[PDB]
Amino acid sequence: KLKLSDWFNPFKRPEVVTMTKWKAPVVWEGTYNRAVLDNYYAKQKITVGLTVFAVGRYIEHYLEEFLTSANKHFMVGHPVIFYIMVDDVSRMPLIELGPLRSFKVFKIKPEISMMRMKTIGEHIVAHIQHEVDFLFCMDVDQVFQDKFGVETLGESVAQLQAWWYKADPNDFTYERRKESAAYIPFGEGDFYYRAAIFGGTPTQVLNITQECFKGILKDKKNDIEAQWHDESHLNKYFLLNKPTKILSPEYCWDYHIGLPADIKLVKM
Repeated sequence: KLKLSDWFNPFKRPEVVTMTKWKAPVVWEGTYNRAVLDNYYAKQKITVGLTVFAVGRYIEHYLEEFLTSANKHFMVGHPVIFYIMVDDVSRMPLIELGPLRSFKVFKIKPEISMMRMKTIGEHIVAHIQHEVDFLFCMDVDQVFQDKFGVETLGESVAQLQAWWYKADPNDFTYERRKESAAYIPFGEGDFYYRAAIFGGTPTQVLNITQECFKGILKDKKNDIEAQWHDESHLNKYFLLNKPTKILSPEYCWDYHIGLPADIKLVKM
């Protein structure tokens, strides 16, 4: 019986959001008790999955930085399977993994980013749902800078792009054309999440992906194409299906200093 008060204490970061209306916590540095959490999840023997996609140019410029740092910082102290989806199984490096880590590489027709939603679901059903309790999907052009632990585990986990204080939903770059499924009306929405990271339990992540791919399809099948590809649909999704856990910007930062705990370099 894990109480939100066993590992989380919102009063540790007053200047930021730590609780969303639907009572879901917003994880920022110093608000989580990872030691408590490691004790907890260890008694259940959980395994965390991470699916990264690298195609063409990305494999040479990023796949390795990802895996290397993911190995040193991702869910350390827990079994973790790394799911590598690439278009060319030979350009992909094989770094040495540490205790409790393993990978599984798959070849994918480099037929786009939106089409990734489909493959991700296909595998959750095919095998991921059986091998891990939670799953995180990330952009390859990222680098972990510090421990990204179980304090990020959740049923439905979303990444905040940024934050301020009451932000006016009108200035979020949601999809505004009503002909799109990613459509979010002005003066509405809670936060603007990054597609660069998002996770949850295989079942939940299958709904996230299955839901987006369908929406992406509709717009594909209507000549329209949502503003920020995946990010549009994904932000439309956490609007209808409020995530159960939100990670602060300190878990997918664009720049490089402060306490990032993971950085999005996105093509240098």
